[PDB]
Amino acid sequence: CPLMVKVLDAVRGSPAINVAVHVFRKAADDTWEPFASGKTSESGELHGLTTEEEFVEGIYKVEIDTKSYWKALGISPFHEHAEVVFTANDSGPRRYTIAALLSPYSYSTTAVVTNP
Amino acid sequence: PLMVKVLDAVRGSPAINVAVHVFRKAADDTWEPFASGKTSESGELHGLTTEEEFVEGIYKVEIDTKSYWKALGISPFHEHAEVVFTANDSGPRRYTIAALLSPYSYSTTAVVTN
Amino acid sequence: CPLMVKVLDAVRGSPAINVAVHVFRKAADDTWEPFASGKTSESGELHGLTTEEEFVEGIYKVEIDTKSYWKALGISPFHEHAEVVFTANDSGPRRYTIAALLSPYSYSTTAVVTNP
Amino acid sequence: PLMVKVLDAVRGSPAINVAVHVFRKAADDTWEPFASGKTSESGELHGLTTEEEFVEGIYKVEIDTKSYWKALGISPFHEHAEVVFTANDSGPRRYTIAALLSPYSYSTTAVVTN
Ligand SMILES: Cc1n[nH]c(C)c1CCCOc1ccccc1F
Ligand SMILES: Cc1n[nH]c(C)c1CCCOc1ccccc1F
Repeated sequence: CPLMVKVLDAVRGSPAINVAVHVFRKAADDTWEPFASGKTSESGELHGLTTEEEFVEGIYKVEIDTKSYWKALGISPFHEHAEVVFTANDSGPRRYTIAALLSPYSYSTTAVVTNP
Repeated sequence: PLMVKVLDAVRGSPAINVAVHVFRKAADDTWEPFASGKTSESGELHGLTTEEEFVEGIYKVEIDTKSYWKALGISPFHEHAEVVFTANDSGPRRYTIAALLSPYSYSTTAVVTN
Repeated sequence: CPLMVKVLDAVRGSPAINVAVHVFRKAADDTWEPFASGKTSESGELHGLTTEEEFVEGIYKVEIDTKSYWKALGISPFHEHAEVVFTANDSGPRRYTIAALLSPYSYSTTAVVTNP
Repeated sequence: PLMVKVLDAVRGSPAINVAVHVFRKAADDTWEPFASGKTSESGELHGLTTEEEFVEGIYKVEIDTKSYWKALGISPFHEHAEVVFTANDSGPRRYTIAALLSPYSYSTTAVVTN
């Protein structure tokens, strides 16, 4: 898949399941257009967000709904969300994995970018 | 009441002269400029706000990571790093937002103390 | 596999390939006995370290040879290695993934623990 | 010349009263005790060594993370967090080892300055 999101829970030592993720793409007029969305699976993964045709060059924002996740668990966290913003596909199509590792007051994120 | 600290995981150093913009969420859900500055030689940015001005609300701290890496001659992944949070009066009074930067990754934490 | 190690490179945005990993287990006499070893694949993964029979309860140390990795790449890093030390299987068999995300002066590690 | 800073990613606070042991690698490859202490109210441990004693070599900083979490009534994954590194005179002079703790994860960085 050209875009995959993986989310882990640093408190539980587990995938972060049922995490809402919203992806936006910056439009010609500088606003953030809704691009795709979904929820992580029981493995903490979200596949199927887009296609190689649809996933054209642009500036994309992957918003990971960490507060909704921590509060669905009955916990009060620090951040509203974790946002990951990046230019994609500007040297041709690539495959992107965005990983996030979550704690109530902290997160870390990395990208793995591969050329098919 | 608000401090930002930025570190460089490639060089093992403070991240110096990084632009940081702070925004407050307005009633209409847009982000309005609140505070900004450049990190110091110690990677810190102090003096952003005062207790009087830093009322409860949703704040966004945008760290211009892309320019930092480019100035070092390194191509990075992210446009910027964003830290978005609610300031809450029933919590401790001083907020430190720390970020640890790599070209394709970052870590951020909050230290909230009294 | 009951024990898997995944290593990522935060500088490259890629799996960390050809990373040596040594696993030790603490003996009755408090020394660190060699348990297993291997190298990460082109996906940054190392499988096949042990079997459920062999992977008994104990205190295990997963040593990730980060300095050898960064210097094989011609780079001078801060740490000698990254060590991950944990009690395993003390409530019965579990499956462990140890993940590490590497930079020259920093690393982060997490565990995912699942019950088969 | 050596400082250790420990933060808690669950509570958003310094990690207070954490035991830290520093070791120096001996000629025979064993680890010999060098310095130890407990983090302060600010999560910091200063006063470990002096410039005179902190010669080039391989050092290990062991942070007793398991006891910290247990005292909070949380079951953690790791026995401890280990940070192993070479002190090198041709590098800057002051080393700060920072660690950010969660029950099943930790992050560590080095800030080496002059
Ligand atoms: C370890 C870590 N991973 N991710 C983050 C975010 C941090 C904390 C940043 C290091 O904190 C320091 C704070 C003040 C001075 C020196 C320091 F190294
Ligand atoms: C170590 C780390 N710190 N911060 C981040 C972000 C990561 C990488 C997380 C990805 O790790 C996994 C990937 C697949 C399965 C299990 C895994 F733990």
